[PDB]
Amino acid sequence: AKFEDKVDLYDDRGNLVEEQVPLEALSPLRNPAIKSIVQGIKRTVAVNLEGIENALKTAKVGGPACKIMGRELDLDIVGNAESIAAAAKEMIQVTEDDDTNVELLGGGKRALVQVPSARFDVAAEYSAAPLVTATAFVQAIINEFDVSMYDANMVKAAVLGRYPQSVEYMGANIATMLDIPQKLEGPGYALRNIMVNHVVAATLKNTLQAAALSTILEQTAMFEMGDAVGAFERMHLLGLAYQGMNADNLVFDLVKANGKEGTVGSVIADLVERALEDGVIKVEKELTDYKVYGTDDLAMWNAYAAAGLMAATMVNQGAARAAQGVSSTLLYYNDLIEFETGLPSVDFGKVEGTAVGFSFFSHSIYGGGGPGIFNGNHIVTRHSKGFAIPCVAAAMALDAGTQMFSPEATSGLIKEVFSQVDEFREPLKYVVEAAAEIKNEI
Amino acid sequence: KTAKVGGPACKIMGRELDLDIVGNAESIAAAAKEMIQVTEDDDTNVELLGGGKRALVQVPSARFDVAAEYSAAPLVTATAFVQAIINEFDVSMYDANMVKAAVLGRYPQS
Amino acid sequence: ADKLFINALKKKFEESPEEKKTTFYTLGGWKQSERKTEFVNAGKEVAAKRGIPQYNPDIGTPLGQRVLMPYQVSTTDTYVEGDDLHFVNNAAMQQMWDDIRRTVIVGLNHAHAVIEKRLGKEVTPETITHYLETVNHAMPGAAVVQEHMVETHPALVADSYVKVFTGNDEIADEIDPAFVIDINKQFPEDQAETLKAEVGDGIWQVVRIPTIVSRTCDGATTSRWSAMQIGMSMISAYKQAAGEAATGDFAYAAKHAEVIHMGTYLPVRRARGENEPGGVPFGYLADICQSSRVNYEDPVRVSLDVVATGAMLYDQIWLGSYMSGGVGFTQYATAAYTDNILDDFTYFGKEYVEDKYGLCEAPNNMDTVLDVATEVTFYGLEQYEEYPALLEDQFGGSQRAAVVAAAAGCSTAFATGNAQTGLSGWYLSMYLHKEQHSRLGFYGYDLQDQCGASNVFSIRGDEGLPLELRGPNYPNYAMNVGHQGEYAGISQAPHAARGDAFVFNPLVKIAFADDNLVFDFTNVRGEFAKGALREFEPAGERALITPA
Amino acid sequence: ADKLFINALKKKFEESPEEKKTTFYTLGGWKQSERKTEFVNAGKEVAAKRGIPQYNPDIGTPLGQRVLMPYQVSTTDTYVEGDDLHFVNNAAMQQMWDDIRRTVIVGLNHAHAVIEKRLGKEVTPETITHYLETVNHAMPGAAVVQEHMVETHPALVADSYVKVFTGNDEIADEIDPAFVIDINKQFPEDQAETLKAEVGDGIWQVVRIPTIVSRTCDGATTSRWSAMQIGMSMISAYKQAAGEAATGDFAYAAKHAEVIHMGTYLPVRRARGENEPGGVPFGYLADICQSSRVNYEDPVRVSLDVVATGAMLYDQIWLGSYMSGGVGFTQYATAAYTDNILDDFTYFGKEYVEDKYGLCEAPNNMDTVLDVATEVTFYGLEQYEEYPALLEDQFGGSQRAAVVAAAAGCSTAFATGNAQTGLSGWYLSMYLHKEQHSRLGFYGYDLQDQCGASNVFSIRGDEGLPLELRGPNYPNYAMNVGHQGEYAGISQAPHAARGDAFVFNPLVKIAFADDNLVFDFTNVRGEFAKGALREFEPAGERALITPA
Amino acid sequence: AQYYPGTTKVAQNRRNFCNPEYELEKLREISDEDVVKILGHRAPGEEYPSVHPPLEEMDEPEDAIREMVEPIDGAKAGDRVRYIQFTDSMYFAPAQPYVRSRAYLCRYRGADAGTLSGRQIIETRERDLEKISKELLETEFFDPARSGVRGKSVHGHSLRLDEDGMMFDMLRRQIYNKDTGRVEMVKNQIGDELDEPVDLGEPLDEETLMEKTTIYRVDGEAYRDDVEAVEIMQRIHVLRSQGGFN
Ligand code: F43
Ligand SMILES: C[C@@H](OP(=O)(O)O)[C@H](NC(=O)CCCCCCCCS)C(=O)O
Ligand SMILES: O=S(=O)(O)CCS
Ligand SMILES: O=S(=O)(O)CCS
Ligand SMILES: [Mg+2]
Ligand SMILES: [Mg+2]
Ligand SMILES: [Mg+2]
Ligand SMILES: [Mg+2]
Ligand SMILES: [Mg+2]
Ligand SMILES: [Mg+2]
Ligand SMILES: [Zn+2]
Repeated sequence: AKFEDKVDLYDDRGNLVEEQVPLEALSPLRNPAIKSIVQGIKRTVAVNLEGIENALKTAKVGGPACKIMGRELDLDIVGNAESIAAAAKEMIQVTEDDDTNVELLGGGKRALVQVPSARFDVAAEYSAAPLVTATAFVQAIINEFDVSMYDANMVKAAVLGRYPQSVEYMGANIATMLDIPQKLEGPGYALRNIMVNHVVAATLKNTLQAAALSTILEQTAMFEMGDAVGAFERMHLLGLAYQGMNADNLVFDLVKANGKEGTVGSVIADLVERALEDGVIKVEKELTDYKVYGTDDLAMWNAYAAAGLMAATMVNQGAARAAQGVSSTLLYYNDLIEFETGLPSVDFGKVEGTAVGFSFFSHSIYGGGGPGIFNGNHIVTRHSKGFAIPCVAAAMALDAGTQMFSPEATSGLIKEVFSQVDEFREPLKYVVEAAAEIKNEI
Repeated sequence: KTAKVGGPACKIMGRELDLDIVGNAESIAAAAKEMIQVTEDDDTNVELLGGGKRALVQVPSARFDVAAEYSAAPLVTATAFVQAIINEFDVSMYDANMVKAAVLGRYPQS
Repeated sequence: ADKLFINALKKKFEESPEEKKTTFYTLGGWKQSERKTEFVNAGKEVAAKRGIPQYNPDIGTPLGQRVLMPYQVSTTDTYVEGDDLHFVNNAAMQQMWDDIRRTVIVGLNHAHAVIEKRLGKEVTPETITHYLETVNHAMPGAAVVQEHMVETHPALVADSYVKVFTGNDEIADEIDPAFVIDINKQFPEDQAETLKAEVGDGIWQVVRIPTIVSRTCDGATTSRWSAMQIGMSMISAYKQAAGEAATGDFAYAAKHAEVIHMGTYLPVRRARGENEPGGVPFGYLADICQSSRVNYEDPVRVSLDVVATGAMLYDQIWLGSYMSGGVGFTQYATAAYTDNILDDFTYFGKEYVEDKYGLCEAPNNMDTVLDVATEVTFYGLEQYEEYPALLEDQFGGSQRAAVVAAAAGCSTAFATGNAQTGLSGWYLSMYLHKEQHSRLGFYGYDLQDQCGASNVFSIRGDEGLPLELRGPNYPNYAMNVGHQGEYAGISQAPHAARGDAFVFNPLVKIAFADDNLVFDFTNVRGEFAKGALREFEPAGERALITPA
Repeated sequence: ADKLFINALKKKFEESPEEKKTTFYTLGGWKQSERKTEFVNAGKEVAAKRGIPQYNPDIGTPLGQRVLMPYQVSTTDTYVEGDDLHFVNNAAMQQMWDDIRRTVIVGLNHAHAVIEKRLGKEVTPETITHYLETVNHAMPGAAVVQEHMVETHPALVADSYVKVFTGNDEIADEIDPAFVIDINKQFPEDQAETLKAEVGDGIWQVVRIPTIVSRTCDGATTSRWSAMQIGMSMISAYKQAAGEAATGDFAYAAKHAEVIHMGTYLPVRRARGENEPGGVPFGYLADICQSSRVNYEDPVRVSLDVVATGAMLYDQIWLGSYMSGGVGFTQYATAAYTDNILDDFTYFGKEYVEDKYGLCEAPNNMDTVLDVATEVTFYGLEQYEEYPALLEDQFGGSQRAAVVAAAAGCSTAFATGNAQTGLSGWYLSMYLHKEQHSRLGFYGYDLQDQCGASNVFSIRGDEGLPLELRGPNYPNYAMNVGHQGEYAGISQAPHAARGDAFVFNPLVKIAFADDNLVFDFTNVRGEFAKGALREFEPAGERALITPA
Repeated sequence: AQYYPGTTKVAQNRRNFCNPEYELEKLREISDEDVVKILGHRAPGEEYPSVHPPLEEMDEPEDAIREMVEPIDGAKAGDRVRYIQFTDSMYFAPAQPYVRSRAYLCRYRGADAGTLSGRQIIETRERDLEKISKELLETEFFDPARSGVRGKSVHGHSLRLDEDGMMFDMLRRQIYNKDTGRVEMVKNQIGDELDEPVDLGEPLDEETLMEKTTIYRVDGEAYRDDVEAVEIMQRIHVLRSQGGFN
């Protein structure tokens, strides 16, 4: 092991699963369930067969309000879904016994597609998933109905939209949780451009699972961006463990202690008490009626404060059952804890800064929107290196219906397909089990 | 040593740092290799060329099976070399940003 | 009757247009030209004023060893030297682009839902009219909530405003007509019927930001400017807190969830934001041009007015400036909108199809492409062989390739009623022309032409798209002159022959049906002539804030 | 002597500047203001002529319940209402951005190598002058090879030209001096020697395309238009075939291999091509401002002319229009270049550093950051507490946070000679200010501020960068007003205190040392005042081609 | 909890606003109906509008966090989220913008607080916002001359006072009555006239404003002389700077 730390791991009901797991068994570089989640998200596509049929029958292709009069084609795609999906699958797979999955949902109106992992091991990136899926369905619908050479371009427009005149698949009737590689704010950002409403839809609004999927994706991007290499690696792994995997039941026990009557401020007081009790912090200096805390382990102080920040979001936005105030919790949990202790807040001020601009861009005229439309690649919320967005996902899991741009509005096609996948829907379960399995190989 | 960082014709007067990187290439490459690898003896390769003037670096394949794309190669390499140079010469907090500029350029402004 | 280009040839040259020989070298070079003489004098005055040599007719080779020709703007009786059609020298052409770049369409349907659901407040015709008075003060750059704001000078921004339209006649008729694009007034009955059915009960804003701002900044500024002032006017007109969580849903709706940009952003090698020419698809260019709602009894006139709009914007400003620059590409575009030449050829093909098949009654297949595109291609080429003055007028191979193939492709689509077989006709015309005369266009003219046939009906990822959805960023089309505006004409052609009210986006069609634009989109070639004559008055000038 | 802002506060208000109490609600609202009255009348005229309501002082809330103030442009004796400093109403501000957007620097080093080695022709000062005469005909849009070219009107493009510079004095003196930026004429001796050493025997072009084209198009047009006319002029002046294989090496050299854009392109959420404001790094902005070569005895004056340049371009035009729009951000910027306020605070900090350390003699460490930035922050904040008129003038917290922190960060960098510790002093300033007054800026002001301390000396991928290389696309800086133009000042401060000729790119510094520019970059705040008074004459207007 | 370093009156007052054990001084009595009228979101006798159905009508899946966190009463009912916003004079108002948001997230549950220089806001579920608003308006969080309830047109934090000692208000929502020495609220927080004005009591005198203020100024207690509070701010700066590097 490069690090001596161990953590105890729990399920989403607060019961112990595995004691004394080395920290690196939760590393995205080592844990096989994080590998399966990441390769899963690269390779999964949702296909809206009903949407393709309707766009064709109305000639409404190429983006909002677009229509080509005279181009209508009336094809019985949903009534012939099984045949079309099987013919698509034979083109998507590499061999007959690989990991390609094509599964009808909603009486044939939707399909879950998982493009074979092997196409990615010989690819630079992840766009093979929507591009191989799209052509296999365009060719399978043309072949099902013997669509002519003169009309077949309308089936391509109904599936993939106005691409390549537009850079995006504008108007497409497929969807993925990733977005195109040209939209990255920097190299290494693709696992960050995943809408918070898609994480909350995939995990069926289960708060701890939404926070764990969001943290796994954000901290795995930190490795791909190089942020978690060398001096910073342990900070990132302890953030993953304590903020997103409920290590030591810290988040769960703080929420239990403050759920009935608690505020952000009460959660802070309990966390500082816990950190002192565990030896993570100690009094360095007495001022006048004021203790200055110090730590000999900044990465562990940061992780404990991160677990408190998640618990504070769950208390604060859980009590309102309204996600908007997560921007304020992310700000003032950090601002209050620095003046309460004399130690730096989570991510050395970067969560607090991300929350200042997030608060502004979720309550102003200039851009942004509601919490659910943000993501780790959004210009407003890219600044903290994984410690902010998982709290936004927990908050939108807890919203009871205050958002216009809710997961039901923005992510219905993703919910139907991606919640079918057990490791996307319940990641906390599979990453803990895998960590326990490899615990003696670290 | 010239403070010429950030793109064609660019220079920051007063920011020069005179560090014997090529003379200490072995120690710097080994310290970078320790950060780049995932485990000892995996498929990480760091090999000096041109008497220490150049290095060939192959980042371990496993970092890619947990990545969306391929930018981890320049980004993990660049940071491991920036930290290895800083640690070799004990470059100060005040001056270390110039090592970053000399390795990876004007990113992320560009 | 005379071919349609005879009057213009007779004006250009002393010989009858059939004559085979002429005289050269005796015109005194540039001194034959009023416009070149203006430029020589101006160059001397500029160089002296600034202390650096500039325009000099004795640098490089001596222009005007042949006749420097006037051009007839087609459908007009205006004749001008081609320099008066260069976009730098023609304020109508610059304003046409500014009126597109500074426009965005922005729904009020999410916004009115946020008001009813989140805020719990009512929306009615009354509250919409109050909002429109508010946004027409705010949009040009004036304040509605804070103290001590400083504002734009109203007369510098007199071209900026917000109108609405809706398919619901009883909301439309109740708002102050000052704010409404009235579909029933603007469109003949069957097109009004189609357009109101597409829009339904949706209500859409047409926002025009100031030309002086668009010129100072870029196209990607338009939907941001529009959303800031919609956001202020929602706060003021509906009594929100001036910046609460719900304010952010009006921002996301106005900037993303119910915006229609005129153009989408471009890839990095040609990096540009939204509302730049390369992002405008050919179907939207045809719907921006308003010839379809005026000239609907004549599908050739509608299609060729869209060819004039797109040849100028896509070859002269886009490819000839944004993507290159310099002297640029005036005459690669003027070939498509002067001397009634494309008109002659396209009227021939429309007649051929109407007599043989009936408009839109040919089979939509390769037999119809082979018949009509070959017949019209040979007609156009024969006119260059029978009239030496016509060949000397459209002197560059690329100009003739674009004109002959636009008439073949438009005629093919008049037969089939489908743009994709029109596009196959365009590529077949190029291959016939190349064999007939053993040349086609400039060194790189038929990149797209040789990929062309195979990509018309492909379905692959970056190859397959109906023509109406292609544009200047479709990969094969991203570089070269003499195609894009003509493809916008082919996209218009089957819809004009069908009587369709729009080509690709009904909102875009309605959004330019508005006489408060600075440029008159119903008569694009008329407006190019007015600008050539120095008679068009553009917006955006700084005279009010500069000395006398 | 009185604090430098006293004269302005006495002009603005009847009370003494220390007076805590005043009178409101008795000024007749907008009727107190000459400019608001001009606006009400013009709104009446615009709405009547076009048939749609526009500016109306009764929509929303009534401006002028308090004094609507004049502002002194700092370093001048000109007092204007703030509307005259809005970029829409100020032709000097629009031309300052057009002169940056339409410029590119293009080497002749690879080009001369292609001539010598591939064409096998000699280059000498004479051949360079013949090429320069040719390119100064062609660059504004005139022809050198083909027959029947139509061209731009020389008087509409009189601002377009090409000059050169080189560090070899004897080669500089042999090229015709109408085309040469003379480094020894424009720079004091010591800076001239620095700059000529950096350039050495390199020869570089400064190319300016027409403002009328830049305004019609965008920034990413500039290097393309430059390269097209460089290419024509290399064909004509060195006698190439007009389009042979070597022609492409001149295109790749001018468009990619030896081009220096003013700005790099932006990511897709804020998609823009090159030469837009968001791509201009802070060190280039400091180099474009020419105060360094004229006011070099006074490091405060050089640093705060860079702050004015940056606050206008990055807050008013970039953040306030390209990235938002509307009434926009005039006064978030004017706070950094009016009333001599930032001047008062920065002279105090420069004197404080002179006394304690000596310029550039302090240790480059956190002890100096804590000492100087805390002292200067408390000086600035005490001024707003001692003078109620000063606090009512800079009424927005963000305006005060930017002004106090700029003085603190420029003074820290005057002490250490290093911009990175200047930048840490800017963040400490904000933390102290926030605790002193229990407020800082607008809702979103301190996103970068709270990330700030930790990111000053970070070395990670999208975190670590010397301040000179940062710009409006550094991630934490990409959204918010009140920072970018002050960072350009902090980047200038240690180099002005050191007496360095440039901050980050010596070629950018030389490229703007040219009196053939329309805007005078040596006196940015003087030009802002001239435009506010409606006395600046911009390029690009269309009067010659529109009705009299 | 310690809340805030320092040895001044301003420091102690910052701590007392955050500390939910410190009893905020009540200075004035306002009726429930009048709090509703000043908020302006509903008329007296109007039922609470809903944004979604009551939680008990929703039957949601098993979630350990939702089960452990008790919803506030308006969240159980499905109430809209509405707001109240205050502007605080830099001439020694008792509360100030960051003091408000720090104290609101120590005292109040389910709270979205935002801080700006000229305004500070809390957004929460309507019936709970009315209960919090009473406390914000009745106690020493509020002075009726140096603080203003303002949903828009907030200018005035940084302006000179008028001759009555009242902060500027572009919309004149709070009018000082020379006949009583008392301020009335004549408009609601968005600026609409009230049928009948609300008594907000007498402005605090100079001495009591200085006892209760949480702003530092040269003419009150200067922050530079609260050397223990400046020391902790500088510590935080240095520790974030070192942490971000290595
Ligand atoms: C509606 C918002 C929320 C939002 O997203 N933007 C607004 C309004 C927007 C509008 C106001 C124009 C109008 O009145 O119609 C514009 C001009 C942007 C635009 N659309 O053109 C603007 N703000 Ni604002 N905004 C400003 C400022 C401010 C200060 C004003 C505090 C005060 O005491 O006066 C506060 C933030 C703070 O408290 O720190 C502020 C808030 C707000 N800002 C509140 C309205 C406040 C109120 O109800 O009065 N701005 C400033 O602090 C100074 C510069 C000023 C900007 C105009 C310029 O730069 O000239 C303007 C910048
Ligand atoms: C955040 C982005 O907007 P969205 O979420 O719609 O992509 C971005 N907009 C901004 O960053 C606006 C920046 C200037 C105005 C606000 C900040 C200062 C106020 S004083 C954008 O338009 O790409
Ligand atoms: O001669 S080339 O075809 O290269 C260019 C024609 S403008
Ligand atoms: O009120 S906000 O801070 O959102 C905007 C300031 S212009
Ligand atoms: Mg004690
Ligand atoms: Mg008209
Ligand atoms: Mg007209
Ligand atoms: Mg002292
Ligand atoms: Mg001059
Ligand atoms: Mg009571
Ligand atoms: Zn422009």
